[PDB]
Amino acid sequence: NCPLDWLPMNGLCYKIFNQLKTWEDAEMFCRKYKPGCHLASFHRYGESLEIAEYISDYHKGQENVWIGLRDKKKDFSWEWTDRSCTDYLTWDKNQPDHYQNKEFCVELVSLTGYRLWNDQVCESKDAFLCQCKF
Amino acid sequence: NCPLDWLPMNGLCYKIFNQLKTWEDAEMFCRKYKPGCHLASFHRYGESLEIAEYISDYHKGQENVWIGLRDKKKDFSWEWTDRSCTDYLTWDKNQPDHYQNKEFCVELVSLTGYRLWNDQVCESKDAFLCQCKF
Amino acid sequence: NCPLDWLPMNGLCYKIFNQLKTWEDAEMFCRKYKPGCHLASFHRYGESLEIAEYISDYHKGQENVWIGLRDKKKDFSWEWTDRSCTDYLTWDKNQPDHYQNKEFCVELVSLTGYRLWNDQVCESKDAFLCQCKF
Amino acid sequence: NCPLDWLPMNGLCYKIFNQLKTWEDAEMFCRKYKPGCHLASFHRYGESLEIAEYISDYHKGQENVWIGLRDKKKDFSWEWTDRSCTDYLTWDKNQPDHYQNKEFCVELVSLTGYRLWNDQVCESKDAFLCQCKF
Amino acid sequence: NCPLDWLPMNGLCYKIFNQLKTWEDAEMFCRKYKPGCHLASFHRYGESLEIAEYISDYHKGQENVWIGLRDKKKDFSWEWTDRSCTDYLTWDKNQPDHYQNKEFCVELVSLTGYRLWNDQVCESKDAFLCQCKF
Amino acid sequence: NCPLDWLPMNGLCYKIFNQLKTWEDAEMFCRKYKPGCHLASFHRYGESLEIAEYISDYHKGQENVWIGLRDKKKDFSWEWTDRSCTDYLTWDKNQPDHYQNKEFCVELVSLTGYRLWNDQVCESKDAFLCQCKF
Amino acid sequence: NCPLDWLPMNGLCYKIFNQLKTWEDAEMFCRKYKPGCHLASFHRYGESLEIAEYISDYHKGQENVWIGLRDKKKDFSWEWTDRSCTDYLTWDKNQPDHYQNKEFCVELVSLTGYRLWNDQVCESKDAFLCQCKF
Amino acid sequence: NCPLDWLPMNGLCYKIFNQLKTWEDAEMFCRKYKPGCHLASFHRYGESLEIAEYISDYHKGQENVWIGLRDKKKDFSWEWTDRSCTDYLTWDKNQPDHYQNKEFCVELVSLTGYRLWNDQVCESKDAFLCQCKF
Amino acid sequence: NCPLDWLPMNGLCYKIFNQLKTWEDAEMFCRKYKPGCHLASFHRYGESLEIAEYISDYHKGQENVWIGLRDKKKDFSWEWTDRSCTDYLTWDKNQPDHYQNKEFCVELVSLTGYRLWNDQVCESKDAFLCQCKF
Amino acid sequence: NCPLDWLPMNGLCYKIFNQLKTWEDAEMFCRKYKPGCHLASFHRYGESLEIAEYISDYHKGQENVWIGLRDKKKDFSWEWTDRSCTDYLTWDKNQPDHYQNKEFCVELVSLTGYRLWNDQVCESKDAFLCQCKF
Ligand SMILES: OC[C@H]1O[C@@H](S[C@@H]2O[C@H](CO)[C@H](O)[C@H](O)[C@H]2O)[C@H](O)[C@@H](O)[C@H]1O
Ligand SMILES: OC[C@H]1O[C@@H](S[C@@H]2O[C@H](CO)[C@H](O)[C@H](O)[C@H]2O)[C@H](O)[C@@H](O)[C@H]1O
Ligand SMILES: OC[C@H]1O[C@@H](O)[C@H](O)[C@@H](O)[C@H]1O
Ligand SMILES: OC[C@H]1O[C@@H](O)[C@H](O)[C@@H](O)[C@H]1O
Ligand SMILES: OC[C@H]1O[C@@H](O)[C@H](O)[C@@H](O)[C@H]1O
Ligand SMILES: OC[C@H]1O[C@@H](O)[C@H](O)[C@@H](O)[C@H]1O
Ligand SMILES: OC[C@H]1O[C@@H](O)[C@H](O)[C@@H](O)[C@H]1O
Ligand SMILES: OC[C@H]1O[C@@H](O)[C@H](O)[C@@H](O)[C@H]1O
Ligand SMILES: [Ca+2]
Ligand SMILES: [Ca+2]
Ligand SMILES: [Ca+2]
Ligand SMILES: [Ca+2]
Ligand SMILES: [Ca+2]
Ligand SMILES: [Ca+2]
Ligand SMILES: [Ca+2]
Ligand SMILES: [Ca+2]
Ligand SMILES: [Ca+2]
Ligand SMILES: [Ca+2]
Ligand code: NA
Ligand code: NA
Ligand code: NA
Ligand code: NA
Ligand code: NA
Ligand code: NA
Ligand code: NA
Ligand code: NA
Ligand code: NA
Ligand code: NA
Repeated sequence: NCPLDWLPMNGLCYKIFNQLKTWEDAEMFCRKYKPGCHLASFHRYGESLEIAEYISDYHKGQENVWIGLRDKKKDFSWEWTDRSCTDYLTWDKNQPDHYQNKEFCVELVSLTGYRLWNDQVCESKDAFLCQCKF
Repeated sequence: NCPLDWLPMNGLCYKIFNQLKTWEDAEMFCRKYKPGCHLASFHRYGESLEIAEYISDYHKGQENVWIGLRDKKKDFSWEWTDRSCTDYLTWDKNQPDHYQNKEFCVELVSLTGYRLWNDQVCESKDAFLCQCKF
Repeated sequence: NCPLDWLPMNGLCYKIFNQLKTWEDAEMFCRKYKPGCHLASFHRYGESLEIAEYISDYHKGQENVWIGLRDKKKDFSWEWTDRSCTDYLTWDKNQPDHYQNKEFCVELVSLTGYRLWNDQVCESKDAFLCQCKF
Repeated sequence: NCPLDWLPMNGLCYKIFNQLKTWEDAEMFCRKYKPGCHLASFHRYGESLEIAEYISDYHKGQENVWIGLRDKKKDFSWEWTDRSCTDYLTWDKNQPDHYQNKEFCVELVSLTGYRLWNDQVCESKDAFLCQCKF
Repeated sequence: NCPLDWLPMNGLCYKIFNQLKTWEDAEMFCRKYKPGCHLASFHRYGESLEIAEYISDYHKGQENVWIGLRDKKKDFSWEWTDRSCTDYLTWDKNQPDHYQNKEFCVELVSLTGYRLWNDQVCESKDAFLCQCKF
Repeated sequence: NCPLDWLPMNGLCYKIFNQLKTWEDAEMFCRKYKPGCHLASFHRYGESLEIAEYISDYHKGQENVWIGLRDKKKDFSWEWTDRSCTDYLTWDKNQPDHYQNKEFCVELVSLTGYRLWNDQVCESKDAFLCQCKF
Repeated sequence: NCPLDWLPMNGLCYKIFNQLKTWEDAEMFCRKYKPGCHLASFHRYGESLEIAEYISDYHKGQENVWIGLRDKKKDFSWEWTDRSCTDYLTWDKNQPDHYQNKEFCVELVSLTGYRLWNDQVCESKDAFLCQCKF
Repeated sequence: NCPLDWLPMNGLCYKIFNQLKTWEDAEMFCRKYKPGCHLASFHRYGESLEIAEYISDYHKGQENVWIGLRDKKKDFSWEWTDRSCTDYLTWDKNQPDHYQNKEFCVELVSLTGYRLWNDQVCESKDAFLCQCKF
Repeated sequence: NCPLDWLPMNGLCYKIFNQLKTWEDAEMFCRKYKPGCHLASFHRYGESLEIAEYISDYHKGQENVWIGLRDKKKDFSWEWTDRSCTDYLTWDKNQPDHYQNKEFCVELVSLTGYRLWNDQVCESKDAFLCQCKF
Repeated sequence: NCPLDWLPMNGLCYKIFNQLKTWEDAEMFCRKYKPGCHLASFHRYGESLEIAEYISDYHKGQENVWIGLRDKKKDFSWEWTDRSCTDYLTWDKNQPDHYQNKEFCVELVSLTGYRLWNDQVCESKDAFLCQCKF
């Protein structure tokens, strides 16, 4: 059960925000939105499609979207900000790759209908997917 | 738990919309009604009965009802829009048939009291059953 | 959770309506109150007692109360209108009997503190117990 | 989950009403407050403590509080009006005593911080603790 | 479910209040915020991390945070005010110490990122973390 | 799971023994069959039907069956020997009656198909129904 | 969990016996096999296929097989001997029909690979499907 | 589920060993009987009664029985060796008394039917009650 | 819970059999190993990993492993023999292909460490993974 | 339920093996003990304590104990061999540190009562905790 403008999915609620922010700020906005929120985390193929479809339908934009997967210790060591060990990974073709050794934040590729992930420059200004418990 | 004009059923909420739309526009209407909605999917006889009765009682019309099953690959591969599994099919007599090879979207047949399905011209305009998670 | 004027019980909500109706009108009235409602069905001893005391305190009357149990094929094959599973029967003394071969609808016997059931003439006017999913 | 002015506790909702009433009236006030309410029943030391602390903080008064325990048959066979089992008792010192054969209704004693029980004349006016299923 | 501005966590709802109060007044303020609230109790590693992060982001201050742990008997016998079991302790380095034999109330230590506890003078003014059941 | 020759029922295991014993000896025999056994207690309609049918088929006799219900205080205050709650009673017609003020033990009545109970002289010899946790 | 020669399926265990018996005797054998057994009952399409496949694989014969569905009051009023109201029915083409007014016991049609049911002469000597709880 | 000579109770298995040992040895005997065993801890009146009755029937002797409660710090801070919470206490009359400052280990008193507890000299030889997770 | 030489995984038990058989004979061997068995079906990445590792560790060979997925209608309609749903596919590079239109049965590819699948000549002789419910 | 010489805990079974092995050999030893075993992983405070006391009573030694936590990519990206979810970490004081840049395997520090963890040289010989699904 969630607010009517959020996507209910397996116990949690999701929502894309169209305000562009770096990954760091996206996490902080979700965190400061309401207590118990973070950038979204995925844990099963089913959710990726559901979220992708939802974003495609409600994202008032065309820009990619930040999710809660960032490689803190720079070396393909990703963790979910919602503290739920990485047990799922639907990486896009030829991704990740730390392009120029300056990309450690996963984003949903808009070209892939948001069905494929991609390591990105955390400083990039994308839209983001918050996830909350209400 | 669902809104007062929706039908609570096995974790989901269902509602017939008397508005006539093509299958496509019906799915899209459900998807944009609120996040987490699709044309209803069915997975047990009990649901067909409940919904059939629901529709008979609440549908302000006599038209057939679109549901989320459509043969996207036009080769009898029926798939639910909510990505649920096709483990239940209650086809009406002689259906599906792909009449004039222009019928790939499923509807609830009015004459059957909305209990059996039939492939129909996706272009047809029927009422529809939305299914949502709240 | 139910509306404040309903009785929450084992997942469903119940309510006595003091309007006197025929079994059939009572059923249809419940069905049209909101999607997912029927004459109440029982499945355990505790519910009978619960309901019995409920009705006694809220029934602005003295009449019997219709419930969703009815012998559709007039042969002692009782079925609940909510299609719930018929696995509990708290018949009153010497019931059912299909008295005069014209009693096929079940009511809560007011003289048994609304705890025992009696097959009755479906056209009799009784108060009724609706049961809904909210 | 309960209304904001009610105390949620092990599935039920409790509330002290400061209005003074006889046991019988307190019971009927709860019963008619909303379907599924009774004078509260207690089932573990934890509940006595939570309730005792709740009443001390919210009770606007100093009177004892009626609870759903009563000796209907006057043989020290205490029963809860909510038909729950008498699987826990926390009588005050020297109670229950059926003082002068005129006390068969149980109240939480204000002098014990509302922790302990005392059989009281049912005709006494006490504040009361309702318990409801919402 | 919790009010939209609270932290939903394992069945309970939490919220930091930035008003500075003594431990005693923090408890009372929580208890009087609505029936069923107390200073928070902790029972798992996850709750400490979740709470610690929630406080880091929403605490409009830099002060320590009172919690429901206190040593009523002043002999290192810590009890939670919500009467839950003391089955989890995350003491800061060299704590508890009953410093100067005046510290009997527990607080989340700001310097530990609100992850570790310290027994403190109950008369000290800190922000506080309430925990309610709604 | 129960030993392959016992009746698995709602978490417990039941077995009728055809040896004729007094109520007291039936209890003791159950208690000494293995730790955790007692004369059976009943708590639902389904258990009465299931037990009644099980006894009709496996009872190598025609005698009545002792069960764990007894009136220790001899004042119609029936308690189960397994100390479970007396929340379900299925007394035969005109029972219990403390006949001749000597009947304080309960038995399943053969003539009722072992569905209904009767208080009986504890010194009477009946077959008995044990209930064990394995 | 079941014995290694039984088919575990949704909480219960199933097993075809090759001894031919009338429906009445099949029920009595299953009942007398171990306490808590009856002729099998089906409640979902999934089970029918699973049972059909299992029977096809382990049935040391070619004869049809009795299941726990019999029309006691002769008039298309079937009930499951395991007392679980009829909520599923996968009747074979042109079945039932009380052929000659002397057929009220459902059997699994061997020609249909045991995937289709059929009303039969309860006196017929078929193999049977027991179902137990262990 | 437990071995046949053990008492199943609320998830654990209990057993009285008639061998007389000091508290410490009893604890270590349980601990080494099999991984996950300790002297028993009690958490509700029901358990005291079940256990008391169990010991009276199976204990081959008349000696008191050690249980996992001990005052490690000798300040009346009783703790269970199985680290379960001390959320229930049923001391015998005039106990615990740290008689002569030499009693810090708890035993079930034989004179009370093994229902009540007494702090005893840890060096005393008692029978003991183990508790295991199988 | 499974036999000691089987791999417990999400309610089911799996085991590789080093015996070489055609896909068909592998399914049949599983089906006749004990009721309730089929060639394993997969529904999550976690299972592929667990089984892949299991096979690497326990498979006494170097051959590929048959699993229950087969395109029965030779038109890329993959179906699990255990009738589970095809909601997970981890095809190996360039697969499936229907090489020489004579490959319709799936196997776990050895060179991929038994993590990815490939359509193969059902007539091939591979080792196989049985899946059973015990 | 586990073998009598294992520790049942939260769905899994655990056992310390006093054979001193390298982290890698300990893992493989567990993997080959029976399908579904790995070096143990932890996820909650209670397990640490449970295991800690378990090992202390059964470890025929003094060495540290290997657990399934290891930093595969030598960059502080710790992962459990059972692929379970990495969401709990009870590191010892100043750990992890990758001392000399050669410690990438985790052990239960014997000096911390086997409660805290230490990243260690994978080639060190330690005792180990296996974890299995039975
Ligand atoms: O008419 C007064 C008596 O009614 C019966 S109950 C009544 O019984 C008839 C058959 O005799 C039909 O089943 C009805 O449906 C049923 O309501 C009571 O048992 C008696 O005590 C009188 O009250
Ligand atoms: O060597 C004795 C001290 O050991 C440390 S623990 C030890 O610390 C080193 C780095 O200093 C590495 O992390 C090792 O992996 C780790 O085991 C204790 O903290 C001290 O008390 C001494 O016991
Ligand atoms: O006769 C063929 C046609 O039958 C109709 O009943 C149906 O609406 C069409 O979809 C088509 O199947
Ligand atoms: O004198 C005995 C009296 O003691 C009082 O404390 C109590 O309220 C009365 O009910 C009565 O029992
Ligand atoms: O030196 C001891 C003191 O240490 C401080 O850090 C703490 O705030 C005090 O509560 C007291 O424990
Ligand atoms: O007449 C009263 C008697 O009725 C019998 O049927 C019963 O066995 C006795 O227990 C007693 O109740
Ligand atoms: O004299 C006091 C004594 O009372 C006994 O009943 C008890 O076993 C002893 O532990 C001690 O307390
Ligand atoms: O190149 C085509 C072939 O590739 C092989 O690796 C595979 O085993 C065959 O099934 C076929 O797909
Ligand atoms: Ca990139
Ligand atoms: Ca058609
Ligand atoms: Ca009647
Ligand atoms: Ca009194
Ligand atoms: Ca301190
Ligand atoms: Ca009697
Ligand atoms: Ca026929
Ligand atoms: Ca003592
Ligand atoms: Ca291929
Ligand atoms: Ca280290
Ligand atoms: Na998520
Ligand atoms: Na659906
Ligand atoms: Na009902
Ligand atoms: Na209560
Ligand atoms: Na808490
Ligand atoms: Na029982
Ligand atoms: Na069945
Ligand atoms: Na215990
Ligand atoms: Na599977
Ligand atoms: Na683990």
